[PDB]
Amino acid sequence: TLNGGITDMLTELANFEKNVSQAIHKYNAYRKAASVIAKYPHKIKSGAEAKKLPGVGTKIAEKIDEFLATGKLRKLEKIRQDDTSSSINFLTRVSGIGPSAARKFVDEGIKTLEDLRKNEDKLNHHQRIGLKYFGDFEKRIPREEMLQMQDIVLNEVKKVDSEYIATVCGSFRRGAESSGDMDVLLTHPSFTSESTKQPKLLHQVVEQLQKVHFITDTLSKGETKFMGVCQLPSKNDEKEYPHRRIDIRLIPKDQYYCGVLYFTGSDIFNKNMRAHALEKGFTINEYTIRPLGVTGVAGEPLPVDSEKDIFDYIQWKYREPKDRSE
DNA sequence: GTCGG
DNA sequence: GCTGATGCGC
DNA sequence: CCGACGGCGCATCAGC
Ligand SMILES: Nc1ccn([C@H]2C[C@H](O)[C@@H](COP(=O)(O)OP(=O)(O)OP(=O)(O)O)O2)c(=O)n1
Ligand SMILES: Nc1ccn([C@H]2C[C@H](O)[C@@H](COP(=O)(O)OP(=O)(O)OP(=O)(O)O)O2)c(=O)n1
Ligand SMILES: *CC[C@H](OP(*)(=O)O)[C@H](O)COP(=O)(O)O
Ligand SMILES: [Ca+2]
Ligand SMILES: [Ca+2]
Ligand SMILES: [Ca+2]
Repeated sequence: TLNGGITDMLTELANFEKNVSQAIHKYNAYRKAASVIAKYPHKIKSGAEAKKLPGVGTKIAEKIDEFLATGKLRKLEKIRQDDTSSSINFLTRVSGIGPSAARKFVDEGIKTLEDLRKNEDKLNHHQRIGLKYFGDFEKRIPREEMLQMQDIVLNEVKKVDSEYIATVCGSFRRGAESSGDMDVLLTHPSFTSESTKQPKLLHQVVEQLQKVHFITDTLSKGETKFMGVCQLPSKNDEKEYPHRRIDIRLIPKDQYYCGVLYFTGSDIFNKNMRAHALEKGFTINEYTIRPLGVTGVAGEPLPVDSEKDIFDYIQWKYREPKDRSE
């Protein structure tokens, strides 16, 4: 990729700040800078050139000058060599181990994959599943497998109730040739912002997918959000497909557009769009767009009849899902 | 770490 | 049990 | 310089 050296440097810094320093605003600053540089259509020749971009300040310009002159960054060189950093950066790759749990495990002398497998009794349900499928969850999902997965989920949901609509969102809906996981937005007319006329609406879909051995494990489950594990069926004598992460979010049917905007992302696109909405005097979540009073108190939800209406309120030209990726 | 007031 | 904080997730 | 930085679901735990 153009400027791939710089954007990789910035992503490594972002992850260090998140996982090791526990500094969420530096994590987000580095990612916002990586994303703006990834879209810049020239090979960056200096830090001064990069610093012209919004989200690139003095300190990133200085690291770009070091990286362009030497091909490395001394700060990352040191982070790679530091045992506590290295240990924490590894443990946080396990689903369910965040920065706080990683540091606590390193304190207890639990620092390698072999230490985790010796200590399953010290992991919660989520972490145990994270560890079981550590390699599988590393692997990306080809679009060809995502289409197979779509066909199973859409067909099994129709078997439960023809009135469900299931939409595959995330990087898949942005047209990606591969996905990190599957994200399914679910609506049913019985669940609106005015009423739940039927219990178990998410549960009955989870149950059906478990029944046909598509959903294999559960990391977390409530009334509106499932987070778990799924797997494609394989043929006679064939190697099994890797286990995959799946998220299902049940959104009130009348708030589909806000919900599909949220679930389509990217996450960096959502942060950028929601920060732009605040500048314009609105707040966006997965349900509504609301004005802000001078007070900073959100007013009543605004009428939304398309994704594009949300862009119109905040005076952005529409971006098709494919133009919302980094 | 960066930006805008 | 409930409520609010925090961790980890989307 | 300095306040703000997106917004929210589920799991877990402390205090009552
Ligand atoms: N911090 C986050 C994480 C995610 N999301 C939203 C936008 C994402 O598009 C969607 C699903 O999140 P994923 O982490 O599954 O991301 P993607 O599907 O975009 O990418 P990948 O290909 O890695 O799954 O949820 C968000 O708004 N804020
Ligand atoms: N041990 C510490 C360190 C810092 N602080 C507070 C004081 C400041 O509000 C901020 C950090 O102060 P610094 O010395 O880092 O620099 P400032 O930015 O406060 O300096 P100035 O006010 O000159 O900008 O956190 C604190 O209460 N206790
Ligand atoms: C990258 C340089 C750092 O920018 P931020 O406020 O995280 C600072 O200049 C501190 O330098 P460090 O000694 O590299 O952390
Ligand atoms: Ca995804
Ligand atoms: Ca996901
Ligand atoms: Ca949200």
